[PDB]
Amino acid sequence: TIALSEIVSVVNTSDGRLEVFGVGTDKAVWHNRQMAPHTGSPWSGWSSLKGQVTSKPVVYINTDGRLEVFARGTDNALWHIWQTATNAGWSNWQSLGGVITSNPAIYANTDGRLEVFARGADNALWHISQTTAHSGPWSSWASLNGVITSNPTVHINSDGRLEVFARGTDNALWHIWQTAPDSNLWSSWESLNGIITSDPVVIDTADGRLEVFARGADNALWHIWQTISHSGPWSGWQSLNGVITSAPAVAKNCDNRLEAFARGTDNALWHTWQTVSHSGPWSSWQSLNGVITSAPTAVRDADGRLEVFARGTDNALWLTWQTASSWSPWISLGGVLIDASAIK
Amino acid sequence: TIALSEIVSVVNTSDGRLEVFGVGTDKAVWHNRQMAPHTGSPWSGWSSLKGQVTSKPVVYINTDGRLEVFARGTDNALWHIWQTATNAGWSNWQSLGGVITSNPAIYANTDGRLEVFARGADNALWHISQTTAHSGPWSSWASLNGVITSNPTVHINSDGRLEVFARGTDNALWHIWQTAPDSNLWSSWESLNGIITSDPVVIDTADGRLEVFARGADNALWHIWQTISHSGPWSGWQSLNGVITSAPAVAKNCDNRLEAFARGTDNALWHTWQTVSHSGPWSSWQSLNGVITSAPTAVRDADGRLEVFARGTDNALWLTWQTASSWSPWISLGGVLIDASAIK
Ligand SMILES: OC[C@H]1O[C@@H](O)[C@H](O)[C@@H](O)[C@@H]1O
Ligand SMILES: OC[C@H]1O[C@@H](O)[C@H](O)[C@@H](O)[C@@H]1O
Ligand SMILES: OC[C@H]1O[C@@H](O)[C@H](O)[C@@H](O)[C@@H]1O
Ligand SMILES: OC[C@H]1O[C@@H](O)[C@H](O)[C@@H](O)[C@@H]1O
Ligand SMILES: OC[C@H]1O[C@@H](O)[C@H](O)[C@@H](O)[C@@H]1O
Ligand SMILES: OC[C@H]1O[C@@H](O)[C@H](O)[C@@H](O)[C@@H]1O
Ligand SMILES: OC[C@H]1O[C@@H](O)[C@H](O)[C@@H](O)[C@@H]1O
Ligand SMILES: OC[C@H]1O[C@@H](O)[C@H](O)[C@@H](O)[C@@H]1O
Ligand SMILES: [Cl-]
Ligand SMILES: [Cl-]
Ligand SMILES: [Cl-]
Ligand SMILES: [Cl-]
Ligand SMILES: [Cl-]
Ligand SMILES: [Cl-]
Ligand SMILES: [Cl-]
Ligand SMILES: [Cl-]
Ligand SMILES: [Cl-]
Ligand SMILES: [Cl-]
Ligand SMILES: [Cl-]
Ligand SMILES: [Cl-]
Ligand SMILES: [Cl-]
Ligand SMILES: [Cl-]
Ligand code: NA
Ligand code: NA
Ligand code: NA
Ligand code: NA
Ligand code: NA
Ligand code: NA
Ligand code: NA
Ligand code: NA
Repeated sequence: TIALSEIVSVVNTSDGRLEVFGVGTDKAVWHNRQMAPHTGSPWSGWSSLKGQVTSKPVVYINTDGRLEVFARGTDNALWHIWQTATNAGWSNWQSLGGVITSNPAIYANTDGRLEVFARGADNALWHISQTTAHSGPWSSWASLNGVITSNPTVHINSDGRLEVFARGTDNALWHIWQTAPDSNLWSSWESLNGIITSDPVVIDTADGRLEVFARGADNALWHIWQTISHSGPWSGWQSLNGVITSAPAVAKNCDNRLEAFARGTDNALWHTWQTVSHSGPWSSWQSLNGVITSAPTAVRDADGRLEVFARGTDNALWLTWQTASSWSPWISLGGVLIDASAIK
Repeated sequence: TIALSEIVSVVNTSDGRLEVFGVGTDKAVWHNRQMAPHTGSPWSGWSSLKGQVTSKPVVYINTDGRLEVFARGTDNALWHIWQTATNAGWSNWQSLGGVITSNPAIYANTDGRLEVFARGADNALWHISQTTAHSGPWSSWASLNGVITSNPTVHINSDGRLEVFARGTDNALWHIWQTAPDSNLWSSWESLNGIITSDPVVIDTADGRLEVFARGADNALWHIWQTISHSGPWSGWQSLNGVITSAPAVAKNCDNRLEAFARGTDNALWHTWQTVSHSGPWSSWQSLNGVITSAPTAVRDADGRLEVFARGTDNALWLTWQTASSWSPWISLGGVLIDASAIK
């Protein structure tokens, strides 16, 4: 098992609007979007992109600005749907085949080719890519091996190499990296040790270091980072303390200060942040209240403010954001969302 | 003629450091870089990358994080030098041939291929590109036609199409765009009218609109913008007032508020900014003092603060940056910089 998952995927569109993707009780993908590129914008309300998903749906922006959503189908194949034009209409759901046993994890190579990673029926990591920038056709599936017990997460290093993180059978954090940008040449799997009890989340620091966050065996928030830009060694695991009852979410403030969010034991949203400057000391854990039934999902909007989404007791999606002084009261975006995570 | 030019090219490196490129009295390219990814970092001091340039040297970051500098040679060919590895050492200067009669203008296509634009001996716009992402070999040269009387500037639209801006023989602002990302298919040249007396500068708004700034016939700062994301019509020319004695520079605050900088009649640095939120009303023009002998160069650092560089009366490069309350006193980074602009 893993800590309670994020229930939505969110992106900041090519025109600076937040757009959020979730799953309804009938297993269709629904989306909600800001009308205007500003904190506290009115929302569309939930509309259906249809489909029948058995994973968290994961949105990623092509290098031409077209959103593309990836999800496991009821046949355990990887399916996707894409905007036919930037912030315009959507394709039908189409199958990329395979058999996957995790949520998909997506990143753009330096050459604009999306690459998708997912656990397979053999519990190894598999991958498939666009063959040219933001375009089909897609490559054949292949495996990067390993034995995976969490959803994987991919990021890009500051030198353009993709790097993937996942829990192993020993509950350690393991990773594998491209040896060159845009490559099908990968390293061996290596262990970053620790004991993690959530999916890992990964982000790039202002200074081009990958930093991974995960819940520990003691239900504290732990993190580990590249000690120098796009390079080993890693820092070794450090505790940010707290007692968390969901996966953590991480985002960057517009001054690049990292900020971590998670559900506490009182089922409120809690957060801790780098103080003063990026890579500065972490704050005490503080409450943003609410009563939430999912991990929080954190994103920086077009005004450079963090906005956090979480499911409420009513299964609606609720929203709170940074203000000059503190954070807004929670407001409901309605809907009825389920946790469709392929790994729980 | 055009308003007094920016004398340096600056970028925020893949590891969050400012790195600035200028020209010395013996026509070599020199660079200065922050040691640390923070406002008020110590600087390297100026070191020579050698070469013999007859244009402003223009740095651009490859999609793999490697800096690449472009400049006209004494043979009027396009030359370049690149990092052999991200924030590591440099190649020798190598020729991409051609005959150019402007500073080069560079952008990355959505597919990671750098594309360089420059005026030719026929006064038309010419272009050359990497044939694969962040890699040689380079394409053949070809022309996009037009008749150009300023340095050109290129940007990317929020749908991935490159768009180039330049003054024409009628002193109007003209532009041309790719009809598809990564394409060799371009529009015809179209006039955005006006009368401009500086090089144009172009930036993308938080909400994915191109916005162009230029000095007008009345020596005020004027701007014009796409009315909707990656689309016409344009707004028509609007004055931001002021009386400026250099080209303007533009940068985005970390909340995406646009801020414009230019030399005033008192030879001090002046600025005007969007107030409250991105796309909000523009402020009064305010002084940041100094006595400057170049256009200012503005960049957002890894702490999300604007830093502005300008040549002083001593021909040293000086620097002032945003603080919580206002702006820092000017400090000198030394050196002896010339305006090597291929168009003056
Ligand atoms: O280029 C438009 C779209 O074409 C489809 O064939 C691909 O499967 C998508 O991944 C791509 O975004
Ligand atoms: O070679 C670069 C790679 O080196 C390894 O030692 C690190 O653990 C990776 O995170 C890094 O991407
Ligand atoms: O530079 C080292 C710093 O890196 C940051 O990314 C971490 O969150 C800090 O905890 C750490 O002290
Ligand atoms: O602005 C600095 C920090 O101050 C705290 O009071 C806010 O709640 C954080 O979300 C923010 O990152
Ligand atoms: O790929 C490394 C470098 O190779 C050279 O051949 C190209 O001319 C450069 O533009 C490129 O950055
Ligand atoms: O077709 C898209 C293009 O349309 C033109 O009308 C606009 O002037 C361009 O700025 C835009 O890139
Ligand atoms: O949305 C319209 C606004 O766009 C901004 O990018 C301009 O700088 C403003 O002057 C304009 O009012
Ligand atoms: O922070 C809002 C604005 O306030 C002014 O006082 C600063 O000098 C500007 O540079 C800044 O964009
Ligand atoms: Cl549904
Ligand atoms: Cl379709
Ligand atoms: Cl469909
Ligand atoms: Cl392996
Ligand atoms: Cl728990
Ligand atoms: Cl943004
Ligand atoms: Cl559920
Ligand atoms: Cl020199
Ligand atoms: Cl070389
Ligand atoms: Cl050389
Ligand atoms: Cl034409
Ligand atoms: Cl003047
Ligand atoms: Cl930055
Ligand atoms: Cl000079
Ligand atoms: Na955006
Ligand atoms: Na890559
Ligand atoms: Na990721
Ligand atoms: Na996740
Ligand atoms: Na950077
Ligand atoms: Na392009
Ligand atoms: Na440009
Ligand atoms: Na310029």
